[PDB]
Amino acid sequence: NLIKFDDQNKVFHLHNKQISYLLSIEDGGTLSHLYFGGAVKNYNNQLKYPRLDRGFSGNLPESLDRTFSRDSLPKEYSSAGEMDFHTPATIVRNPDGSNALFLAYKSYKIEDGKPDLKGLPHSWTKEDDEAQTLIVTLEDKVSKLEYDLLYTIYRDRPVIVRSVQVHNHGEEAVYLEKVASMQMDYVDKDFEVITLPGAHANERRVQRENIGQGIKVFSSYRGTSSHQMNPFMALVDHDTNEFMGEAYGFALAYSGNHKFEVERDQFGQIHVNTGINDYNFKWKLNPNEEFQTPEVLMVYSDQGLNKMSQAFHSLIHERIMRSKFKDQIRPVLVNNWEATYFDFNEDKLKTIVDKAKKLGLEMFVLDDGWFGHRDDDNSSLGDWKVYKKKFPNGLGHFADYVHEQGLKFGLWFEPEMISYESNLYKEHPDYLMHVPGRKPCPSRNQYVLELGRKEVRDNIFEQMVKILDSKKIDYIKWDMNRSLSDIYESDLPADQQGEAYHRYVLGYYDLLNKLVTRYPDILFEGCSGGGGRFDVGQAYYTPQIWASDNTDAIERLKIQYGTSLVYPQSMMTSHVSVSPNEQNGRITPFNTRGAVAMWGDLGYELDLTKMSDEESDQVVKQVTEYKKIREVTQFGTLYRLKASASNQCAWMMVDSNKNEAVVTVVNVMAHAQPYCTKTKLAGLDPDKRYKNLETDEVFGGDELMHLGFYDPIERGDFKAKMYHFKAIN
Amino acid sequence: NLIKFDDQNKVFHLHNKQISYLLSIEDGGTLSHLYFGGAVKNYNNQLKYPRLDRGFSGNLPESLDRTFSRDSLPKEYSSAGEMDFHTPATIVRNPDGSNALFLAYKSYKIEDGKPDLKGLPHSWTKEDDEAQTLIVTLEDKVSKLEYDLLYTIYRDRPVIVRSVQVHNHGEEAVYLEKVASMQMDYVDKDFEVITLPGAHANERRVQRENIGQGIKVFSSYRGTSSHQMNPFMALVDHDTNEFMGEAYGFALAYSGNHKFEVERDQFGQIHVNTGINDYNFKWKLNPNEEFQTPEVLMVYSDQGLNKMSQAFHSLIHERIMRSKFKDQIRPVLVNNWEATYFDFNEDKLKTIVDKAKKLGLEMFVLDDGWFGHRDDDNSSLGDWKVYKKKFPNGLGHFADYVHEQGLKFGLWFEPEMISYESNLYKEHPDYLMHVPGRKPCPSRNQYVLELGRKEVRDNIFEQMVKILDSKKIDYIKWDMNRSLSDIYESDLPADQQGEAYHRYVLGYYDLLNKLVTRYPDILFEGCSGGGGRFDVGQAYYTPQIWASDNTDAIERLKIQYGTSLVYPQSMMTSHVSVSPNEQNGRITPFNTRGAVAMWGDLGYELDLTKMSDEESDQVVKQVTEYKKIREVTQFGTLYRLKASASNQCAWMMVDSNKNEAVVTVVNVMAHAQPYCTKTKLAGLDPDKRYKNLETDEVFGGDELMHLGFYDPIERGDFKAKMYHFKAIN
Amino acid sequence: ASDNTDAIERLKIQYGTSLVYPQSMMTSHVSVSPNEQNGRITPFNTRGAVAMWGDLGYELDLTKMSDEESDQVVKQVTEYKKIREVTQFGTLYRLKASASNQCAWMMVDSNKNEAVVTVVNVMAHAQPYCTKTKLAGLDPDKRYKNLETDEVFGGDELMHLGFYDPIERGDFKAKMYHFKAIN
Amino acid sequence: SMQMDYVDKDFEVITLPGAHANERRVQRENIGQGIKVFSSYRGTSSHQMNPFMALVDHDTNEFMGEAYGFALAYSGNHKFEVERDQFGQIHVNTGINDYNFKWKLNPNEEFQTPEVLMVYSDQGLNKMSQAFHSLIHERIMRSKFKDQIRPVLVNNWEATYFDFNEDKLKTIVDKAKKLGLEM
Ligand SMILES: OC[C@H]1O[C@H](O)[C@H](O)[C@@H](O)[C@H]1O
Ligand SMILES: OC[C@H]1O[C@H](O)[C@H](O)[C@@H](O)[C@H]1O
Repeated sequence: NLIKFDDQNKVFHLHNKQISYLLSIEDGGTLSHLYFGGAVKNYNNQLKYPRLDRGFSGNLPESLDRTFSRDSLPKEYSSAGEMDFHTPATIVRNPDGSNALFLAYKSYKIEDGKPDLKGLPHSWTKEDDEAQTLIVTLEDKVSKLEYDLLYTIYRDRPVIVRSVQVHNHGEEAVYLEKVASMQMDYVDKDFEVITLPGAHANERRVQRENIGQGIKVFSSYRGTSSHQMNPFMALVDHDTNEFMGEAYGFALAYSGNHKFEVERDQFGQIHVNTGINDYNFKWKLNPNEEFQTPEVLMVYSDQGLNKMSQAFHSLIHERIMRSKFKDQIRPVLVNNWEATYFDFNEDKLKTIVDKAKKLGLEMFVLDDGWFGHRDDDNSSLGDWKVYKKKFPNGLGHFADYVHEQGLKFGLWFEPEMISYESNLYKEHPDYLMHVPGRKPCPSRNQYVLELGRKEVRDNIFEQMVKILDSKKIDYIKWDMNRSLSDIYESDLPADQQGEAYHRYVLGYYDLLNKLVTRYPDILFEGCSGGGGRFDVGQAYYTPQIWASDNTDAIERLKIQYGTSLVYPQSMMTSHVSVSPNEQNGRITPFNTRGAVAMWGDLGYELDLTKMSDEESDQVVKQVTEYKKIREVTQFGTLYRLKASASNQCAWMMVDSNKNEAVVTVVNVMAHAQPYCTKTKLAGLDPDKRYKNLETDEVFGGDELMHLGFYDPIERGDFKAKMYHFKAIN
Repeated sequence: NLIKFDDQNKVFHLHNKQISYLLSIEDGGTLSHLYFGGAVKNYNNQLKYPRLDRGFSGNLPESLDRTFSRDSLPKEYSSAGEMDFHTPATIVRNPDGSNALFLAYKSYKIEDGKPDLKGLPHSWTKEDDEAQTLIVTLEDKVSKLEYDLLYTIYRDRPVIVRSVQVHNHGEEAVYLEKVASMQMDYVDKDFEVITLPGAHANERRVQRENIGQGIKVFSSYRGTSSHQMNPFMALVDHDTNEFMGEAYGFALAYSGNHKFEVERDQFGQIHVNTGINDYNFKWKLNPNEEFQTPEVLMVYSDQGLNKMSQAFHSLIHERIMRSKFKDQIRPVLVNNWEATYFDFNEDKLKTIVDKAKKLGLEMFVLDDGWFGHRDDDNSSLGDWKVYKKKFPNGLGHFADYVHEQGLKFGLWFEPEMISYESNLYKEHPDYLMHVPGRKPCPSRNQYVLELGRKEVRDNIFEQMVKILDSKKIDYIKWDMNRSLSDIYESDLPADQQGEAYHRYVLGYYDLLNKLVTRYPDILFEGCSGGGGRFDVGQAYYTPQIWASDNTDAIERLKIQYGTSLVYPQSMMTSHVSVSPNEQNGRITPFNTRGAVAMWGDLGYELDLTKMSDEESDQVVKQVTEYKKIREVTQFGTLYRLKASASNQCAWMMVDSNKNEAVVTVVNVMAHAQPYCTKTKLAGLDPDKRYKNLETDEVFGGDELMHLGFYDPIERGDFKAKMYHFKAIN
Repeated sequence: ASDNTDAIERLKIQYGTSLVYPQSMMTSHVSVSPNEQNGRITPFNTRGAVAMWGDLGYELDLTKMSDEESDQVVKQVTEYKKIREVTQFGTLYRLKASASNQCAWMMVDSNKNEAVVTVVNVMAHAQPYCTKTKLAGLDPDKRYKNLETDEVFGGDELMHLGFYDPIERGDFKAKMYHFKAIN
Repeated sequence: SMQMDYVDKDFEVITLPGAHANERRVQRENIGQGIKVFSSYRGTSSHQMNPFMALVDHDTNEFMGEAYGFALAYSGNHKFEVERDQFGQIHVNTGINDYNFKWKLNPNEEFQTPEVLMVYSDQGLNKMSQAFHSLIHERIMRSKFKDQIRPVLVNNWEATYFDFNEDKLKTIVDKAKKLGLEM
């Protein structure tokens, strides 16, 4: 079917109509990486690695053959202690104090479907014939450890998914100091590497670099996937762009500390590892226990970055996300945060609800400040009960009002966190994450809960269920506003404190999973001070995520473009906010804020009651137009057309039958003497005829893609134009 | 004098006429890096770091000030556990299992001179007024650890030297999982990074890269400084070249595992750490014990890379190297290795000695194959006694013959290594480095000794003294032909096995130090399969080192050019070898092999007895000419003029009074229709008049530097020309 | 210099012009915002700062200005009269080019006793990198007083250390500095 | 007006292209074999390409590196030619454009070209520019006002365009006086 093992040449071949992945068993049972790329029907031993005596690249135990070395061969995995001097995929500490591991091929199996990953998010299948999974087992015969390397291929996608499971079949514990989810080594490739660095209010700009000898590391230590470096990278040809050239993308399905390593070695080979960061990672694996890594999604495109992205979008949306809302149009909501910050009460919010109804909005989301005595960000996290001074008749009274006005109701929570000034801390001070004897460091004047402890998760779960069981809350914004700094888990022995970071993430996933599965009828939006936990692991739980606290239309071009390299546009949310912008002071046209906020799932986040009639009618118009196009903008195939560094940013979405397209083009800096520019479309049927719904003119798909059209020339910075095309019969 | 502390503004200033280095004590006793660069007379608080609330960059314990963060401030050091998410300079593991360290300023001292580093090579002073050293102590009041940060400034050099000493003043042990020698953080710099990657027979090519967000790592895990990545990097302006622009160079004085980290962070800052690699590094620091890191040499140049290199050359040669031979002209030797490999006996070597005398050579070096039963590289390491079948009357008889012919005598040893087929292994099998219970991996079919054990070092020391006490050996080539792979030290408890790599290097240094100090009358040349341990730490013991096993004139242009970025030319040796070249098959003119081998300390390594009379007379001529110029080529100020990527490689040396210069220009690929090229000189006195000793023509120094002259145009690949100029009175 | 009187596009035009031509040879006028040629909205202070690189003038209907804006013209003019001998005729050093997102330049009198420096930030960022400005053309051994703050710095400090640029919200922001050597 | 040919130089070329309301942006290019031409046919020196170029080292910037600047003292059609030839040499001509140029030189007559100012800097582009600034200001400009501070003027063009009369302008004059303007 999709996976074959040739027991004569010792070669495994995963293939479909799009891709082939080839690996082999080499001397000493060494698992070698041969190829990943466009599909081939057969393999005939022509990628056997040349045998050369390479100075200082040593040999197998007891071997006299100097021309084979685990330090030169391209491999599917590696360890410390095996005569390999690359950065190793795994490191084990044994009872004798050594870091020795020497893995050798033991066995394989080929299964239909793919296995569920215990305690972790993962891609899945709806029917077993959708995919097959090869599991290759490697063993160390001295320490009695086994490593299972999982490889899944879907029948109709250019994707390989990899993870690792470690098993201790010995008599004593070992400590896992590093366990990568995968390793792949390329020969004779001269790639550039694309990543998505950033910061708070500045996430996921596209960065592209040459690769020199040495190791380039893209990672997080913050206990989250982070604002500063997304858990993603792509390796591309120098000449790859959005529409042509090869690209290998790698996205780690994990929401904690990650590490992507790209090493160009002494023989010009490019060695890649991806997995949980090894920083303060030391997992005690007792006899008869197992450790499962998160998985990595690997995409191959033979025709540019849009095709790569589209494969991630489809896999994430169709076979990772589990929400019942993933295929439902997302509501046009208003969120009060930038509108009021903490300065509100029920009467104030009711006026916003009234205005939202008149403007045609579909949901009101109550943001931070509704609980405990939360007058600012210096108290009350952990006290998930209504602030009576703000809501004198309780929270249900307000939710009922929202529903009576014809809107859905959403509510913000920050379940992982605790304030010193909280009843929770007064009752359970040991729930706050710190190293005993050391005052912890604050961040936004708050601290992190010990979510690795079941009793701590149970407390928060019971508080939330007491609100949520009423079914008055249709939507939850689940936020998380600081990194982890004081790394400890108070119920673990000293020798297990290297488990604290990963147990925190496991605990987060357990609590979140319990809530999203109890409440399939609630739309969950992830948040972490914006996009600080914006990853494929998170998608499994929340089908949309607040992309950034930066709501400036213009900086959002950069953030949304980078986000879309991996993540489907329905997974990112985008709100029209006030001008001048609250984060950078930029002044933008209202129409430009709307256009950029229709790339993600549109919402509004400004005090609607302060708008003039002229501005309010503009909201009505934006909302009315978005409702006509949002099935296509939220779920259509995304093509990025122009990047903001060109002075324009442009993108479009096309429905699955290529019958409808919505295109947006934004010009950044105005010029007194501008060059004429054209926009060309993509993803259309060259033989269909498309009507421009604004002008009623009709153009062949071939014309729209090859000729394009001239962009309007207007004065003023930060101007946008949208186009809507529909195929005629 | 050179170092001031202002106790009002809490600012330390190290300065001389060339450089200033400024650091301060910031909030929470945080040691902040302000500046390193061209000298200033005074400082007036204008580099106080802006105070901004940066999302997710948290704050000091118990602080309400959100605008100060150890995650944003530029610092002189850092740790895990202090709310910094950069790659940390140090990581400590405490008895409670945490990785917490929170260092705060405690005190300072300012001393004349600089302290000796116990057990390690280091720069030094001849008089105390040559330099001053600031030591700043930081403490963790909970774990009772103190970190001393050493900073030395020389009065007349653009250099700062840094190291760290950790002290445990607590009641229980801690484990040091990482201790960098230094950290420096730059604000608003857009640097490129230069390093010296390579491989066996391909060391130290110059590589230059842009720096993107993330961490770039240049390192070794091989137990040696390595062929693959030298322990050096330079940060430069985009427009820096050999003759202009700023450069910051960093060279680690250590001959084991190194790690250079260059992190461009979320706020555009460039954070650098350098020190012992943290890979399998876990040092048990008991109460009342200390741990000293190696030091790093930091050079600032305001006028290009030659000036940077020249500062390293001068510091290494004058104040690191200790050999009595460091200021003595180096002999023109012949080494028999490529001439015979293992296929020789005494009669064969005596014929080479006879021919060497006739050619005017000064020393015969007997290479591998003279000891044990060493017929090939598959036995005998560890058995340092003469092979009687090859030398029937003993080694002394042959040395006496060499001396009677008027030549000095040199001898190869590989003291760190052991073969299974050796008497040493038969007598002391536990001396071989391996993880008990696991067969170790071979490399060149040999294994490494447990040099961390005194009894193992004592054995090798006594064997060597038995040969060397005769004073018949004038020179030693100390080789080392494999990396460490099975990392263990059999006399240490399990919890100290993270000390094995560093104890190996300490043991190596102890043995080597004992021998170079017992034998100040012997010239030691370092070697490790060529330049596999070519570093500033090694210079302290051996004043010259075999640069590469690649003896092709043309690839040696690349290797020697890169080597010279840090290392003075008298520290690298270079031999004329046979054509076609034994390593790559290249055919080169004899004159080109000579010219390239006169950049390093010249020698010959080919079977002199097989030369025709015509070739032998060419050796006579090369040797005669080298003896006339070698004081200037070995010890003059080096200027690189052209890099081989331009199709030419050119360099020159100028004596300290600018009265004499020797220039070499090598053309690589011939062209049928060549462009005319010119060579311009550097480092001359514009007001002196220089005679070309070949043509008798005389030119002003200004003419030679500004006008230059035309290179000869000749057919054929790989052609060289040399020039010798002397100032006239 | 140009019919384009937008402060921001004038950074590009004035920088290029100065590659050959002395700054007293180019004229520069404060004009209305939004700009008449490209529609850009700029702070009045930024239009003034950029128009003091060339020989300053005004080209807008003064009679339509509010009292608050008119008093800002008074202030600009008063300050320009104090510095224009140095800005019009001092030695020009370009420091930063607008492609870096900042444009900066300065003028120094013939005896290196007085300097006037201008730094303009183009695009605002929510999470900005800290930037420094270093000076040029000073005497490393003179001591220069910042006339706004009264603080005093060696010429060597101003050229080698520089100082941090202010961090503010909003696009198209400018700051000027005036230094004078003390005796 | 001149020709100069360089041997074994690998220069980049800096010019000042533009358009109306977009003059003199700095452009910097590598030089390949063939002829690169920077010129005007418009009867004026032009908005589209200033009569200037500089040849610089790849690593030259505002503060370091060599630069050769060339400015043609002519206000009509110019042509700057930079030819990298078959032997790697860089051949430069500068002068009046040859486009529709055919001058009848009768017996006993002469034809004088405009001159070209050639500056060499060994230390960056600011030093190059400063040499042009000084030469132009001190030994080309002849105005009695060249060394006099220039007035802070108001110009009515963007203020009124053609829509004015004397009474309207007198109100602007009145306001200019109150604001301290000089012309
Ligand atoms: O405190 C409330 C707040 O927290 C974060 O910064 C979020 O990302 C915001 O959208 C807002 O919810
Ligand atoms: O075995 C002998 C040999 O070992 C190495 O490769 C050295 O670098 C050589 O110069 C030679 O001494």
